[PDB]
Amino acid sequence: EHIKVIYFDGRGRAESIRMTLVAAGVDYEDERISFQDWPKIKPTIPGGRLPAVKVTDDHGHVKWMLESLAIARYMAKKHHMMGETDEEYYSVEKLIGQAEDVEHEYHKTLMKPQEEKEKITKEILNGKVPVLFNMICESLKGSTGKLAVGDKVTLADLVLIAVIDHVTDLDKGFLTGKYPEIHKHRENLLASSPRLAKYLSNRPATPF
Amino acid sequence: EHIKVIYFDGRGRAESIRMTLVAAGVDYEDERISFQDWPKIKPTIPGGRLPAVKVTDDHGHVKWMLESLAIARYMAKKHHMMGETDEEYYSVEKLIGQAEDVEHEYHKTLMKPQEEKEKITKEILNGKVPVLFNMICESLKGSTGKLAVGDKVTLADLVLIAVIDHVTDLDKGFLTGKYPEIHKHRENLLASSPRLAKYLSNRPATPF
Ligand SMILES: N[C@H](CCC(=O)N[C@@H](CS)C(=O)NCC(=O)O)C(=O)O
Ligand SMILES: N[C@H](CCC(=O)N[C@@H](CS)C(=O)NCC(=O)O)C(=O)O
Repeated sequence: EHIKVIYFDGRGRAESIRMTLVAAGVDYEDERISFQDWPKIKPTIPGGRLPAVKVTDDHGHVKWMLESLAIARYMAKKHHMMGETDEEYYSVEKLIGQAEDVEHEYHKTLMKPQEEKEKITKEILNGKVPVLFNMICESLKGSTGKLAVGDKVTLADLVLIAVIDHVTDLDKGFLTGKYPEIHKHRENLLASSPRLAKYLSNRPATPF
Repeated sequence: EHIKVIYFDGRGRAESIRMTLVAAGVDYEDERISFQDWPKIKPTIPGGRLPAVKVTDDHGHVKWMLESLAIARYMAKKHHMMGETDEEYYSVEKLIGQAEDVEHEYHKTLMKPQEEKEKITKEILNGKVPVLFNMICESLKGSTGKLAVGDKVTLADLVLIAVIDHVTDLDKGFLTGKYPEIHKHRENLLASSPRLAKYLSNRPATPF
């Protein structure tokens, strides 16, 4: 396959797909569309929303895939990153759901005036986000190994770090001197996946 | 197992779990907590949020499961309702993600004054919801069989009908004389699963 991941110039909903490919050691083309260009390109993407993944073989030819975490789960399943037992699969999905709930809170701050955004940010960071972080902590403590689920990288690990990055977008100091399990998880992940370590260190800085 | 599904007296986030058990032919206890009682019960549920599923064997004894769609996916996997091939698994997850996006829009109307709720409802039903329904329609048309993914019931079918029910909560007339693929899907599902047909006909009416 030639794999092309098409998204805006940000982490956003595409980051789980990028990280999955990176962790699995799969080469892909990272196609990033400027907001100025999007209205021109939107008519050409099946469904008209991003991310979309265009997969080209050489036999038939083009296949389009939509729906970010459907794509990520499929790729993760192909590469043995959705758990090794049914119980691990549940644990992966549980942490994904918890992480997605944090993402839902973060999403409230997007496209808001630089005044209301500050109000929403304070509300979610002093309200639901700490509650979800406590659940995430409990989920991590429940692991049988050094990563989110056992000792092998799963999609849960990647979803988790992507959402934590959105939290630190809102408040760079949110985890400073706090949440040792979250820090340890990231350290353990980076030690476990040099491909991901390299990718994260070379990743362009984006606002979302 | 004795399985107890614990939720508020509504469909909400528990409905995917209930429907999965029903479709799979698994008996469970449906424990519904009144809002008046919740502050009293909240301290006793691991994580303090619903739904939670309490599973009792007779050997060890109690296991708690959290995170609605993690629970639903695990139960669906155990009962061969997550697709028969990797490509079907992707299709299941794709329709789940699309359906969940409709649910996200619906969620905006909850706990709002009976004036702003009417304003949000109009906005989402004339905006993003029709766009998502078109995607859902395309996903259904893509099926190799009579249901959402092939000819066998999957978790995608159940998530889909649960979210459509939330749409018709907002506007009872939203699908009247429209969206023939959505109607056909429901008819096909009910013909395919007499257990679900019976369950839906006997289900108590709830506001969410
Ligand atoms: N369920 C989603 C939603 C994708 C989505 O909401 N895409 C947005 C950007 S993250 C978009 O393409 N909006 C621009 C537009 O619709 O014109 C997914 O995760 O793939
Ligand atoms: N990711 C969720 C969230 C569960 C959730 O938001 N629960 C709400 C009701 S749907 C709740 O228990 N709120 C009452 C409270 O937190 O005190 C799941 O699907 O299980």
